[PDB]
Amino acid sequence: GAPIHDPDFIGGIGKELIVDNASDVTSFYPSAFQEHLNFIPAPTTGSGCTRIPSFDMSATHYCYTHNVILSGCRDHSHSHQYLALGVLRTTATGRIFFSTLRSISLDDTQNRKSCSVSATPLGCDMLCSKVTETEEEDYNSAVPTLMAHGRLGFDGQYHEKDLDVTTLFEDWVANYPGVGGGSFIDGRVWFSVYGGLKPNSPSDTVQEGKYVIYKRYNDTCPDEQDYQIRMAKSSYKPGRFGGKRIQQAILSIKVSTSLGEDPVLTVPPNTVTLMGAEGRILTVGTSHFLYQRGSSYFSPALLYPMTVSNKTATLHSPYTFNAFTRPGSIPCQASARCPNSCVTGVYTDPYPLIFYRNHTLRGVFGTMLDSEQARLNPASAVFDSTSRSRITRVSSSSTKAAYTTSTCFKVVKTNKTYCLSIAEISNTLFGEFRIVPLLVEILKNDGVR
Amino acid sequence: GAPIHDPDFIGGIGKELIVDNASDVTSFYPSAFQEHLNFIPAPTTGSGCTRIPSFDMSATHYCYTHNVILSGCRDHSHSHQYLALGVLRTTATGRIFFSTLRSISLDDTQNRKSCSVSATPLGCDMLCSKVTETEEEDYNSAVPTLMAHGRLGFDGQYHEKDLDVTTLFEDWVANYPGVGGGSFIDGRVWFSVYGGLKPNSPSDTVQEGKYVIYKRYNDTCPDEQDYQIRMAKSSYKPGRFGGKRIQQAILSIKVSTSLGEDPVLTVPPNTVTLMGAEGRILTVGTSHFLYQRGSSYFSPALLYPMTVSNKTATLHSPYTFNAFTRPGSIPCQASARCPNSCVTGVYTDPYPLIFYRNHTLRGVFGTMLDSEQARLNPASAVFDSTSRSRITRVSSSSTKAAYTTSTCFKVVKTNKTYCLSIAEISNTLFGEFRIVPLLVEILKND
Ligand SMILES: CC(=O)N[C@H]1[C@H]([C@H](O)[C@H](O)CO)O[C@](O)(C(=O)O)C[C@@H]1O
Ligand SMILES: CC(=O)N[C@H]1[C@H]([C@H](O)[C@H](O)CO)O[C@](O)(C(=O)O)C[C@@H]1O
Ligand SMILES: CC(=O)N[C@@H]1[C@@H](O)[C@H](O)[C@@H](CO)O[C@@H]1O
Ligand SMILES: CC(=O)N[C@@H]1[C@@H](O)[C@H](O)[C@@H](CO)O[C@@H]1O
Ligand SMILES: CC(=O)N[C@@H]1[C@@H](O)[C@H](O)[C@@H](CO)O[C@H]1O
Ligand SMILES: *[C@@H]1O[C@H](CO)[C@@H](O)[C@H](O)[C@H]1NC(C)=O
Ligand SMILES: *[C@@H]1O[C@H](CO)[C@@H](O)[C@H](O)[C@H]1NC(C)=O
Ligand SMILES: [Ca+2]
Ligand SMILES: [Ca+2]
Repeated sequence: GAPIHDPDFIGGIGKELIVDNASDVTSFYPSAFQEHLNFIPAPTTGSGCTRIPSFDMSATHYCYTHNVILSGCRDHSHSHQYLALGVLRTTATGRIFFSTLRSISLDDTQNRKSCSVSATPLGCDMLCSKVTETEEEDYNSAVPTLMAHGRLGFDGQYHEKDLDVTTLFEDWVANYPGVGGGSFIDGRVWFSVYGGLKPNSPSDTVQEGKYVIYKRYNDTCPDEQDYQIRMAKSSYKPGRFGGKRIQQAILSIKVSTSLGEDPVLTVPPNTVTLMGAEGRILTVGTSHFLYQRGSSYFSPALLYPMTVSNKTATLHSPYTFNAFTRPGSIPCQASARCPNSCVTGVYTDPYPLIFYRNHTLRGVFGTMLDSEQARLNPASAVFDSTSRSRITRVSSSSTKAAYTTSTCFKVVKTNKTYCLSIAEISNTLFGEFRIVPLLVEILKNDGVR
Repeated sequence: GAPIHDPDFIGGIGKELIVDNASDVTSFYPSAFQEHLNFIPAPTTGSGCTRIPSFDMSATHYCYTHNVILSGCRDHSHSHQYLALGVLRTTATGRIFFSTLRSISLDDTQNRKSCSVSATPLGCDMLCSKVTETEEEDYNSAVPTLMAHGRLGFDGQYHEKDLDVTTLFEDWVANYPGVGGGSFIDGRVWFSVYGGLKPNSPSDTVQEGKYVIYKRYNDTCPDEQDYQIRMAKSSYKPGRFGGKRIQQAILSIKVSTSLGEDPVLTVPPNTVTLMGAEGRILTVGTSHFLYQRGSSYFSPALLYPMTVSNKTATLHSPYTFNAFTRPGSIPCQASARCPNSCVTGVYTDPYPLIFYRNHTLRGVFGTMLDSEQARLNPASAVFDSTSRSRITRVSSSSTKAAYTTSTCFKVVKTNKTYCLSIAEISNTLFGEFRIVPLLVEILKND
């Protein structure tokens, strides 16, 4: 009942779970979906949905949030944001369960969207955008998107303060949290953000001519160099949003009793980051990572190493997991290998699981959508730079998915590793999308070699 | 003031759809699920369910009803009944859709259960039982189960009258509507009913020793006759309800502005009917049928021809569709071939579809649970006495199902035949049971 993970988990949260230098990475694999957790509420109505999940867990507690629609699941409809603070516990038999300490349903008149959450010492910090217009309409409006920093504390109270986006995002026409969780580092909470830049603004101008090409493993693009460069450059300005540059950014905010205190926006050079997209900032062991959704031409899961310098951050060449692809519209489908202009893909994050002894990330766990173009066929597996382990299908090849966010941990008492995969899924005819949490133990076949 | 279906369906409701004496019956088959109709409301909550569907459609309108549970789907928790009146329509494109014109959610303190609906000239008639105890407790309770006759009129108003069960069901310890739809015939509404009889009552005395054995096509039971007869006789008094005779019956009520007017309960002899169970009264063309759920040892889908005369009914030797089996617990599983005592099975009705020129029925459409023992794998198809056509699986093999009820009709304009299949189904990670309407066109390999 204590407001902290039960003793069995103490010391098994947020660290490098598996450190192997010999044993092959893909030798580890997910077992069957165990104890179907019930900490995530079902939709309030039978005709509504729960969508856009965000999750983050510290050494003492976890934070979770999702958006609820009462009728249908159309983005152009009123919504309510559900937010919860909880901890990991075990029953007398050892059964793992996520216990909620506090939760709140923000049912006011504000229209919060694309919210990300982070577990901080003060509770559960949330970054949301507040809008009344459509996304395409947002990028059409020169002014930035309103954003707010909120927090559900251990005392159950929720507080929030709107950020001064006029100045904070002066060079932006649209800006949203990346949905994936944020991370607490050196007294500040760090959230991945993305949106569009005001053409010719100081921020835009500094990105002119900047781009980067990430190639697939053992599958080079046939297009001529001059062509790829031309297309790579154009990937930052897709036709979907009228040519505005879609930019990746990182927002850090001081964690204290004053919400929204001293926000600082960092915009990495596009010679490192690809087109802006939904994302997540996470800390595993002593390393920090920024996951970026493959909304552009690059299909394999990206994990940009992230370093912190006071109130700002720096991203380095990303880790890539070639087999951990995502579905997308042509010419940016899962098998794509050439630079192109598109706004597709889906959020399916990879969680750092296996590392070398020198702390270099080697393998990750995640629930990919095993499909070429359509958003369907969710499947959990362990991935390394080029391969995929034995998989565990979430349901059927028909199952539709919109988001999957995974976080792994260890039960020190039994020394077993588990991975939680939260997925917004739906069946061809069982209603709208709804968020479902799944747990799997990470196994290792020894009778193999 | 029946709103009437669009002129495209006129003459295409409640008639013999396919008349053929040459073509192999199973040469006709369902196409892919043409559409996902929206006329059936989803559960009110994300953690609740909608269950026990009933449907019936007459020449001018259709009637539909289902039970709603707020939390979970435990057949015990408090529940409200949803009832609707609507009509068939088509968009300019010719897209078929069911339009609900009137509906009501009965949310009072009374627990209506196992309700059946019927489309009458005055609207939508509903027969329900009202209970304050489990089924087991009811059967152990000497007094009859309360029942009411209600109606949702074209004007949107709902009126209901409790029947005098103390007299009407004096020989019964428990009684419920068959869930399947009822039918309007000769000025009255007819509902299949089932329950248990009071031992030694007049109704029970007349059934004493009566039984009937229906055999599976080319799958003869090896048991010695003496043994088969003894098992058949005991199948009417299964252990599940303490040896009470589970009886099949039919209740007809005069359709008028006065609900529950002049009720008459017919109890067919058990030399014709098997153990009482859920069922439906259907009318196709000038013929009437009683579908009886295979809750006993007989697996193939049953359709007892039904004729009526002055408030009472008479059932005859049934049509049986050997490939249209249903899952059941052993020893009464889908493949069972011998008389046995059990209370299992599931409601999956067959709709009369293909007839001979002489009006004898030869083929039906239905969504069976393509399983041996577990209630899983709903699949639609056309069936004749021995075979099954190409099928159209509803979802996955692991999909659970609790009821399927089908009704077919024709779009006279395009002369195409379609079948509506309503099914209560659920899939592992997507929540409790939910009733979903499916529509398929009937095609032919010729
Ligand atoms: C603020 C916003 O509109 N978020 C939406 C994003 C963006 O439209 C997309 O990232 C722009 O490229 O797409 C989704 O994640 C998606 O496709 O499932 C739904 C989400 O609600
Ligand atoms: C009145 C009643 O209890 N009806 C119930 C029937 C009866 O139990 C059975 O037909 C006769 O005993 O079983 C179900 O169809 C079932 O299999 O789940 C549920 C339904 O609610
Ligand atoms: C297996 C592996 O990763 N080897 C790398 C090598 O590719 C890289 O060139 C070198 C320099 O950093 O570091 C390691 O040796
Ligand atoms: C194959 C076939 O239909 N044979 C029919 C039979 O079904 C029917 O009962 C009988 C009437 O006496 O006439 C024929 O024998
Ligand atoms: C579908 C089927 O099996 N039909 C056969 C039939 O061809 C055969 O003439 C008869 C002999 O008794 O046995 C039936 O079972
Ligand atoms: C860790 O060891 C691997 C072994 O190949 C090597 O590739 C990698 O560069 C090393 N990383 C560090 C930080 O030493
Ligand atoms: C219709 O024809 C079939 C087959 O010829 C026959 O078995 C059946 O008895 C006929 N029905 C009537 C009412 O004559
Ligand atoms: Ca704007
Ligand atoms: Ca009783």
